[PDB]
Amino acid sequence: SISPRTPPNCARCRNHGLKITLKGHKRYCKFRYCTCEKCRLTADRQRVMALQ
Ligand SMILES: [Zn+2]
Ligand SMILES: [Zn+2]
Repeated sequence: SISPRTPPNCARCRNHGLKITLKGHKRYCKFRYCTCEKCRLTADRQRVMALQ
């Protein structure tokens, strides 16, 4: 693996106040597909389209 530094807990569900540890989760994230502006802002934090 080239990413041994995984993020703690799932961020999709913390947006609402969830903490599952993201261990074998994602599909288990009640927010796995949420769309609120805190779940989109999250996926946005990881993706990078412009640098400053
Ligand atoms: Zn989650
Ligand atoms: Zn959300």
